[PDB]
Amino acid sequence: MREIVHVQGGQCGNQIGAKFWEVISDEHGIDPTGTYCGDSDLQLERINVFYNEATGGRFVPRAILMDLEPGTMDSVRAGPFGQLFRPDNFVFGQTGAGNNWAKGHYTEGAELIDSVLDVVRKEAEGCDCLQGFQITHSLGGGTGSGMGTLLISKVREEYPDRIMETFSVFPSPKVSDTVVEPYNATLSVHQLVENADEVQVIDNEALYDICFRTLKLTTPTYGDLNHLVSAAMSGVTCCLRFPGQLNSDLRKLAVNLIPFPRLHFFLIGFAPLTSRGSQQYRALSVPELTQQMFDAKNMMCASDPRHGRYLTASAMFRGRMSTKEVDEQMLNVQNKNSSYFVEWIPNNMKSSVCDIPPKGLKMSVTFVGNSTAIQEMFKRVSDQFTAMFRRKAFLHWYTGEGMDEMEFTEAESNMNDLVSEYQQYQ
Amino acid sequence: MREIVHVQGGQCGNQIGAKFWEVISDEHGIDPTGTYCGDSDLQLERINVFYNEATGGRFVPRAILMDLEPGTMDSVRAGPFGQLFRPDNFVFGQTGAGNNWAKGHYTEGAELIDSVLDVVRKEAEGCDCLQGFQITHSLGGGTGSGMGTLLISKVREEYPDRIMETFSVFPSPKVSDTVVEPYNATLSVHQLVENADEVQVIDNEALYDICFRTLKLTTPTYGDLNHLVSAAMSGVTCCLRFPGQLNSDLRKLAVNLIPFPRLHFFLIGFAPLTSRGSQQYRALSVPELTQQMFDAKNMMCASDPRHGRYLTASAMFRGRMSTKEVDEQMLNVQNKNSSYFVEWIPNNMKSSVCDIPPKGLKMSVTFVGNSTAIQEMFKRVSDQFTAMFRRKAFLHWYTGEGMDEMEFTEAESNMNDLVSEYQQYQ
Amino acid sequence: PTLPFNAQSCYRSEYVAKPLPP
Amino acid sequence: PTLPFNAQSCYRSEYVAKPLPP
Amino acid sequence: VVKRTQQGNYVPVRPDHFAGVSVALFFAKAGHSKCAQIVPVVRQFYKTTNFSGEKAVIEIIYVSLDKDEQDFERVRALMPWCSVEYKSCLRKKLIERYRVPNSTAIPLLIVIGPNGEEAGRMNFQQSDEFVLQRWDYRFNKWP
Amino acid sequence: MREVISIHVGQAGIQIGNACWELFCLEHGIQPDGQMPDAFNTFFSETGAGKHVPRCVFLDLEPTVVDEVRTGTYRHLFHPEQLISGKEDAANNFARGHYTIGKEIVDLSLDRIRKLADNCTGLQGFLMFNAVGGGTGSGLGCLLLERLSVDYGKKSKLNFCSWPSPQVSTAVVEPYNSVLSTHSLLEHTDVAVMLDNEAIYDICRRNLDIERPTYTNLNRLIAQVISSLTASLRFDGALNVDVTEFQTNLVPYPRIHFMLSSYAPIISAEKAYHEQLSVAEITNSAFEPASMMAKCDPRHGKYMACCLMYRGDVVPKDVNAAVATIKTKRTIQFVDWCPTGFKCGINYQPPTVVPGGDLAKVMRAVCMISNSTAIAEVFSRMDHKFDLMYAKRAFVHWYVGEGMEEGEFSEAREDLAALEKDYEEVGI
Amino acid sequence: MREVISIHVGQAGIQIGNACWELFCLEHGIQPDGQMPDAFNTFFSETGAGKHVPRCVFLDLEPTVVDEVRTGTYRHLFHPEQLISGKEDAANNFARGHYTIGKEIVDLSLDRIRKLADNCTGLQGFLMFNAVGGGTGSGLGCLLLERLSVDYGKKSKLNFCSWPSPQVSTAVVEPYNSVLSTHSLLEHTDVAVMLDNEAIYDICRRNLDIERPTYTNLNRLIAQVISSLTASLRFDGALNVDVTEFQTNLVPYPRIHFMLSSYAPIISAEKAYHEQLSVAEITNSAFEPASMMAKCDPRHGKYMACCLMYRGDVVPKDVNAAVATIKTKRTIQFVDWCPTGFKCGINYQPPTVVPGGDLAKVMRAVCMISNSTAIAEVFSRMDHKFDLMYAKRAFVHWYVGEGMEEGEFSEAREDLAALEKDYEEVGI
Repeated sequence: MREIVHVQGGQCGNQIGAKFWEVISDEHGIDPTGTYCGDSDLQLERINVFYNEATGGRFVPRAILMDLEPGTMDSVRAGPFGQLFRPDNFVFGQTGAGNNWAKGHYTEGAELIDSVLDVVRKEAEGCDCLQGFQITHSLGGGTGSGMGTLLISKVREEYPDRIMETFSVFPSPKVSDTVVEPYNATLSVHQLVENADEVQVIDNEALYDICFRTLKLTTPTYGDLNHLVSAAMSGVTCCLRFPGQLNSDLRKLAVNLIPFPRLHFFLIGFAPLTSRGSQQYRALSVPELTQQMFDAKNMMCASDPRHGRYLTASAMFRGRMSTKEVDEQMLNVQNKNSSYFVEWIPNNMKSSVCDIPPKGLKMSVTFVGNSTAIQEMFKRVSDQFTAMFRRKAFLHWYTGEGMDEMEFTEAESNMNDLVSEYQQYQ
Repeated sequence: MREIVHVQGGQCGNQIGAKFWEVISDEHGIDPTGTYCGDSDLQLERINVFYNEATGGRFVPRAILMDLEPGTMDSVRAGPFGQLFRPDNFVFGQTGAGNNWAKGHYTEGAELIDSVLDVVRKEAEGCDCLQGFQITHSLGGGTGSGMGTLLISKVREEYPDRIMETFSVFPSPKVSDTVVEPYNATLSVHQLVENADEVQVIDNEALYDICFRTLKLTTPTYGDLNHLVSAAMSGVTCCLRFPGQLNSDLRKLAVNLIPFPRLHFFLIGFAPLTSRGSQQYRALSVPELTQQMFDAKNMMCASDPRHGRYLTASAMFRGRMSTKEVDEQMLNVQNKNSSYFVEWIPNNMKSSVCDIPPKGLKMSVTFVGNSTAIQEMFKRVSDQFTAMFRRKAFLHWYTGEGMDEMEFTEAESNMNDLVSEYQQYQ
Repeated sequence: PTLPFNAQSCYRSEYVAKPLPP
Repeated sequence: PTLPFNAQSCYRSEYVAKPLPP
Repeated sequence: VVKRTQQGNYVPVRPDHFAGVSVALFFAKAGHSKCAQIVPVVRQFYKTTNFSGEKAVIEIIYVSLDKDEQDFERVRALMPWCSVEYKSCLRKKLIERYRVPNSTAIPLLIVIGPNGEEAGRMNFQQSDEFVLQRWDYRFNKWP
Repeated sequence: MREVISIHVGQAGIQIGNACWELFCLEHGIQPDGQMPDAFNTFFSETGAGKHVPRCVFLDLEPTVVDEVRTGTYRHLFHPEQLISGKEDAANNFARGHYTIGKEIVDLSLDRIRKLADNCTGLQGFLMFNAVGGGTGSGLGCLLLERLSVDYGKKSKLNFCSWPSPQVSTAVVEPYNSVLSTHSLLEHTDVAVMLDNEAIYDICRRNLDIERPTYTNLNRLIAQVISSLTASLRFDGALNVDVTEFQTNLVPYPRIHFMLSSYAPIISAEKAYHEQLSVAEITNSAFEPASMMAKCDPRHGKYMACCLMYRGDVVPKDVNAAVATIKTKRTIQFVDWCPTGFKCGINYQPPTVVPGGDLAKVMRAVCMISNSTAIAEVFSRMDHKFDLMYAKRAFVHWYVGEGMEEGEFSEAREDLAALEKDYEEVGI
Repeated sequence: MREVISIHVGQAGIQIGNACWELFCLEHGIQPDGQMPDAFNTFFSETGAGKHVPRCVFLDLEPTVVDEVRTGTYRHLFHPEQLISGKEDAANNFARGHYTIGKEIVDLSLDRIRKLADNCTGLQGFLMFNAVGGGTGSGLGCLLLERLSVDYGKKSKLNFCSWPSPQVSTAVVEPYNSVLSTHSLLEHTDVAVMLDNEAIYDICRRNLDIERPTYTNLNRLIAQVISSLTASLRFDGALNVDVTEFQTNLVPYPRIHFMLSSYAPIISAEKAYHEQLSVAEITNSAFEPASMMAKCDPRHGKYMACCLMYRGDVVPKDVNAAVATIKTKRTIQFVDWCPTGFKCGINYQPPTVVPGGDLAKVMRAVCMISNSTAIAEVFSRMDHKFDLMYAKRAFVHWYVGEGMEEGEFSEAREDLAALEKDYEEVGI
């Protein structure tokens, strides 16, 4: 049938991807030892989208765990639900790309690609024909931003007719780790706009805003934030695994969303997000789901969308919705928020119905919005890059690994063009 | 009907031969004493191919043990399944050949063939219809390479109709034993090409490499290497012993894999090979068998197979299984890997279904492939031979025992033609 | 226990083998 | 420490006693 | 010796029940992975094929190879078809007479003619899952 | 001998089709199996001794809608060779369903149509069921029916198209699929009945009294109209019509063949007890503008041809009495150049009600198909939507990247410009 | 009555022929013991205490397959002498099976044949099952074909050879054995039916949906074919055709007797009963290339002759109707010089089934034995394989070693060239 190949890169990627397989195993009901319990034929009528039979009845995930630092995915192995993953699917490293984009891509990476491309195509070619790829990584880091971006480039030229879509975190405005952010980000973007089909942006302090203002949780760890991202990843690809009224595919939302090939960077939403206290006030129904779609504090990325106009957007509703109150209100939010959307497209805002609600809730909706609010955010990284390029700050670590003075200027110009293309469309 | 006569020569031949009779007795359910247990017809209906009834109910092997030191003969007797061999079938050397192919063949072995050719004459002639012989020996060593090759020469001119197949181990690539490998290996090879029908080549570095990545065994002794090589040995002759959908004897394979007379060197593989940990995380089916069985990381002989072209090959499948996916996979692997095979020969592959699986597994395959990629090993042996010979090194032991100067030049001239013959068809 | 599946598809649930008119 | 032999020929599994046409 | 599970308690089953239909013996475990795999698909198949129409058309007698009363009762309590009594000799008679080794031999469906013998043998321990539709009752139904 | 081959292409065609086939089986008294325990000859072949198989083909590229039919309770009814699935979806693209992926699937589909048609002569026509705004519903619909027009040139084609609604569209490519489809369906089809979606939402709202209509309840009402269409073919009556004698009565000029539909009554079981459905009143509700199934509003319309297929216990003496009162009614206005605009037909069979359905047991029903000049507004709005999206070449890169030559949108524009001016010229 | 002798040579011949004797024993109601609880006389003799023994001989050089039959359930069904075994395998060497080890077993073989043919006069002919690619199948097959041709020179000799497949081989020296046997069966046999192993793998995959087959599935399908050829001899029918009139209607020239096979329907257990195997479509499910049992596309060939054998609820009206629609259907081409290219045979007895086997009961079936000029590709493909082997004498030393003279490769090559030219000439 249809296959989605999962690849996790970087420290960020393996930690996110650990909780993604938490929720996916929980959607279908696979016990962490690999056995199935949940006794429903419609749960796993489409099971082969993510997993494989093993003549013991166990399902192993089609995940390729991928890094250069042998400790971070050693963590994943010992953790809960770590015994799902195939031991052969691990591709260790020894040295570790120490936050240098240069050594992730060209020098240090190149001797490990001989292994990771082997394992990816052996799982690819095994089936009838592939559908897509998933890459979970960070574009601030070294081993995810650079060495993961190599794996983006090679599999694209090998399967040009397939799709792939990634979930990538970016530098945050106030807090910022990893002092080479804009070197790692800008070098990754100008490769990402050339060899990737779809990117979902995540901001760290936008996630922190969620767990303060909405969730009413004082001090949880990365576990809670990954849970929110894992729900969003499950929400986008729900429709491949379950039927519905208005069906969806990754490629069908691909053709629906992007107007021009250059701009394919997407915002994320999710609902419901009220606390334990506020649960009993709300009586969940179609209009209040849509109202907290268009709540700026509920946005997964902290680029304030009120400044820009939404170019287009999608809403994969999940549950048992009555379709008239779905689409009429879907039009209603376009008329109500008149200036919030763009003028030259009639029917800016879209819908789907994914017939199975997630367990523990009854109605859910995932927002994917191609906004122009990312104008200010890439302009943030643009100025941050120019600040440490005017006289070659931190340049020697990159330059020593086969970089050029010319290739840095191309990355600035190329990523600046992406800024220009968004600003033109207003 | 048919009986196969076993000959075990040398140090390596006895150890790989002792472990060989361990698994055949296991397969046929023979007690270490010699009795039978397992109360089924299929094991016992064809047993005279390897065994002989003694009017006590006990089955004795049709094997002739042969060595010039009584030490390694003692060890084989003293182990389990040691009481099974006939005491009279042991033949003893009171002197011992120290690595010298000259004394193994011209001087010391010459007077002990007279003793052992009597034994093999009595056993072979007593049967209804002989099929052929199998010989397990080393080529590095003196007794294996020397006397083992002489006995090959003597019974070919005596029984010119019957088949012969040899399980010979070669000098290893990286490190070595028996410092005069080229003075033993090359002196056997030009004689082995003249009086042998099939040669199955084993390398120790290949067996170390197999036992490392696949089986994940930390400490591989010769207990498991001989166990692994013996698993390939039983897979070759399974169709002779058990009923199957497509039967395939030795003579079946010989006419099948040999284009030209002089090129009859093989490349052996076995499948499946998985660790105890990763036993139940794979799907043991005929797509997965063929992907594992055609691999550079599966061959028992460490010549790189994708540096050459496969001239002819055979896959003898085993188990309760079924004849179209095994049939389609042969077509599938041939269509995809067009550059890996030879062009002027279509339909290179063979299928042979052997309905009884190897014991304790469910579905298996042995792979015997006549590849031109094994020309690397004949060059490398000959490359070592030229350097020693042009400097007249280590020669005074060979020429002291009664070997001619001319013989070495003839041997080098022979294998140089063998390389050039393989090379011409790439 | 992990929490249960309650949906049934509309096509299964409504196109039942009807008793035939005479 | 062996296991039973549980392999069956292709012949015996399908060349069996047959119920006659009437 | 054969037990029909009904609303409130367990009743010995009517002699008229097995007449006119196809009866399959279902050789199974409790708690086994493939057992838990094969129970719901067979339940769906049973439900659809019996409720599609007026008369019952098939009947599956479930036979256990459990070593516990609790396990037997637990796996038996959640099924719509009848079963065999745990202490009854006929269960072990069926095991010895059909030669399940008691593993790859579970679960098993042996469909039975009027003569209490093997009218059809079918194994689940394989890739294919259309075997449920493959078993057809229009070819082997009893007096 | 006397039959019609039905074709379902695209999702909307498919799940309308499984709704109409369950109705067709139920009226004929055939089981899901396909055997009763010469009326059925128009919609079924006779298989061996006593069975039937539908004269239909199931064509879609995504398998998810047609495989579910293969696993439902209508398994054994359909012949398994024409339940055709592709592998990947057409994905809201005209050029995809017409050029690239559609090629490999029509070759098999044409074979089964031609095998179903070579059984007997005197084939009546085709019943296409497809959406317009969809990908495979539009692209694959053209390529299959274009091949049929070459081979079976002089037969009728009934394209029961589901038009994109005026307000709710649920794609960018609704104008981009509709304009190109009708360009490549105008000169291929004979009669194309206009069907809407949210014109049936409000039908269920005001009449049927259902707050929450789904896609199934939409398709039952569609199924009722099609049964009333072919009731004349299936059974006997006082005065019958035929699918060959539609376009004689309804297509005055060779291009003007977009026509609406209506049905009456649509009365819930609660309110049905409060009304005796007489011929005088059910014909009034049929012509009432809020009871038609496209709401292409006819008050500004100018009626040209109407075909009233009365069904059930209706006598000829009151049907002419009913139509007489209509002509003198002021609001329903006919065009000057066409003096007689009524052709009416009677059948003896009452409408069939499905068990556990939405519609109540009525004794009489009227099905309308009407050619009107109101269709100017449904084409003018669709032209306007295209012009705004084509102002700066939105989403063209998907179409031109697929293989369809740029500028094909321009010839499809001038065709729709000619079509929108032909209605306004006629209605003067 | 008038009987037929079946001869099995080689491993393929033993295994395929035993499926044939499982089917023949089943349909005539005789037990594996051989006694029932004059129609069967065409395949079984009489013997003493009401027990029937087949008219077959089992020949193989290696004992590994014929000894297994002796220990099988049919241990009492065959005569002990009728299953002849050697001690050493031929081992894919046509030279070995024809010269060295062939002569010591051929004499014992034709002793039993002499005794079994002298039981009654007026017997039909011979059926021979052999593997072309195999050693003893090609070797010993020629020796019996040579020596029976000189003694029983009068009679018909039909051959059902498992011809090697295009890509799939089950050997590599098989191009040698193919062209060597072809020289020896051109001028010594009467009718040869070419079988392909991987073509029936295609059949089991798409028609019957067995994703996971085996040799037991192969030989069941072959046994249904052989029973359909010889159905007219055994059971009464509307219009019978025997093995004597096969070569009359299918062999225009003495050299040209290489003809394909097809069977319809090949349908599953559950698949079948829910769709009628109509007489019209049961033939439409026979003339397509994918249903043909040789992997030899006849689309780039011309059909020279055709013989259809129907079995079961078949009426002469539907046979003539089915032939007429095929001839007027364009996708197949008949040769200009053969207008009466059809020969119809109808038998009353329905196809028998092996219960819980592979197929099901269907009320009717058709078996095709068709002679065409499509065979020109399979001999040219075999020739192109052979010239690359013979370019530098590969695997010749094994052949010449035993006693076969070098140069028999040369003359057999030019004969296949002579055979290739005749097929090209006749197709004008």
